[PDB]
Amino acid sequence: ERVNDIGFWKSEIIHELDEMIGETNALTDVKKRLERALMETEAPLQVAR
Amino acid sequence: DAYFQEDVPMSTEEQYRIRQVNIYYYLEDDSMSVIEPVVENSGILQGKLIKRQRLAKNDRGDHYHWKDLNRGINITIYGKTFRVVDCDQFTQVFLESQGIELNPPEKMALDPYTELRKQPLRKYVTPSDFDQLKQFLTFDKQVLRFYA
Amino acid sequence: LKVAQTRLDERTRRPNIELCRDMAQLRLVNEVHEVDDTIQTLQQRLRDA
Amino acid sequence: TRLETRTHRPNVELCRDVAQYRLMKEVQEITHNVARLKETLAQAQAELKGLH
Amino acid sequence: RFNLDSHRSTELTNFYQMVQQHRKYYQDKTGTVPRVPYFAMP
Amino acid sequence: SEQIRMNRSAKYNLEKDLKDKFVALTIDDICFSLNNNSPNIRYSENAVRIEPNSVSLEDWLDFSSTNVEKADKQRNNSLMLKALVDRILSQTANDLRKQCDVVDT
Amino acid sequence: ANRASQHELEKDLSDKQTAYRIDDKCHHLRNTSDGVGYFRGVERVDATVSVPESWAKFTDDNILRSQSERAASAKLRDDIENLLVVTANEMWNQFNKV
Amino acid sequence: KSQSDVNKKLEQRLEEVQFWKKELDDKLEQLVNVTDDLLIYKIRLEKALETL
Repeated sequence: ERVNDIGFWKSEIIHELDEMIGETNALTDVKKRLERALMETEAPLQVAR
Repeated sequence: DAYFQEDVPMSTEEQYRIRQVNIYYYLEDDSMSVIEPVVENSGILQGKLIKRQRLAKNDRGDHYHWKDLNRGINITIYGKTFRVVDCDQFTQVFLESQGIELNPPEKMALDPYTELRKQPLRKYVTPSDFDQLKQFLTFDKQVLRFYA
Repeated sequence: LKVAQTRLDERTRRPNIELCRDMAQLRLVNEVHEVDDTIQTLQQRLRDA
Repeated sequence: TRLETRTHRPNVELCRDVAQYRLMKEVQEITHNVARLKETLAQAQAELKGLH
Repeated sequence: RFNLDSHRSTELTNFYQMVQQHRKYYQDKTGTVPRVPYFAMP
Repeated sequence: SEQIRMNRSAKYNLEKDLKDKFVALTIDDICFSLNNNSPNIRYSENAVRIEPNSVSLEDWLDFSSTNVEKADKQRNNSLMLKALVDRILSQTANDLRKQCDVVDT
Repeated sequence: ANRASQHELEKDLSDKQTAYRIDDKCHHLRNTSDGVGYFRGVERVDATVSVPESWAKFTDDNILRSQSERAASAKLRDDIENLLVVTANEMWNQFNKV
Repeated sequence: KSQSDVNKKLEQRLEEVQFWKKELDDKLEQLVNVTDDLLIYKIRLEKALETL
């Protein structure tokens, strides 16, 4: 019974780590696109100036 | 490791001897030898006691073999009964490999002659620095008052 | 007696941060103490015999 | 890391099997893919210079 | 059988036959049979 | 006593096999537990080289089957020695009983 | 913050595998299994630092912390997205006006 | 795909070694049981030789 409980909590923490990894990758991609757009918004300022 | 005890008639105060012995057993020929290591101030001729030979365990003519050797067992060779008390580290891993549990180890008895010949230690343990000078320098002007 | 002792020892070698009591550690303690106490019953019966 | 920890095995259990050769194939495959990516990167840099 | 130790099996059956020979020797009556040399104390 | 010694030697060989099989289990479980993103994953200096001490799968299988074969052989020999010893005891008991009865008569 | 939470989760994961391995191997033993020896008074020595309730509470607190952090990550991602679309619309409209 | 194939080969290796460990454990069980019966018979021989 003891080893069954330990295996159950191992399964739970594995699933938790997996979804955390996916969320971190998604926000990293969103941050990369945000920085790309921030670098791209310089041109209308230059053509106006 | 081994030793064997001899009575001594004419000795002044000691009543027995203990002679430390290392017993070797050569595997390639099943030949056994007995050597006593040298002690400094013992007057006995010390060194090889038994030449490398095949020693007979029986009056029929059977020789010693490595299965009969263990700890804590008397071994009789040429009218002398050696008491094996300890084994080498290479022997200890060898006998369990062949299928023999070695006996639990014991201690080697000491020769009373050489134990009395040990010189005393020239040493002394230093005294503590808590004197009438040290007490006066730390507990001055401190008294305890008790009503009674 | 020997198997209970070696199981209890190698499971009290458990990690650093997570050493956990349960219903089974007390079971092992009770078993070892019980066998150690009840070998004396057989030794006393041997003396009587 | 897998090769390093499979090296630390007992004397008789050092067994050359399907997994070991698969690891040795995977390492060379990864190195070849990295080299292909590097040469494509160099071509992209030169073409950026042409666009400029 | 494939899993036979022939040397040890021959040793054990020769020991049994020699035991029976020693038994016949110590249950002899006329003294005709010989003595087995192995079953002797040194 | 000699047969007991041989059985103990076979037991020692089996124990020596098990104590390395467990280390194999631990190493292979560490191997299978790895993933892409875990702490303490590092390059090895001068990797992808096969050690000279490596053996083959056929030799490993032969070693395991040989050890099992030897242990089963020793078990069978000890069993038929047990039967032999039982018969020796029966012989001696019956012989002594018959002799005592004859002497009393 | 996500990297710190991932590090804590991975450490708890590794401790979980070590505990599972010790528990399973000590369970697998029988009477004649190897490694047996004399006792050094290990019966009275108890060095347990946790109870099952505290252990489950520790693991559940880690799980709930990671879940709340995931929710914060999702709302931050949505805020970045709507910021981006709003700014693009503003730029396009002002360029047309000029 | 290479990572998945490596994992499958490692799983097969683990299964093989587990099976052989189980067989060796069963053989050890039978051998030690026969050994204890041999010591029982040796003690019976000792008591017979003593009472003779």
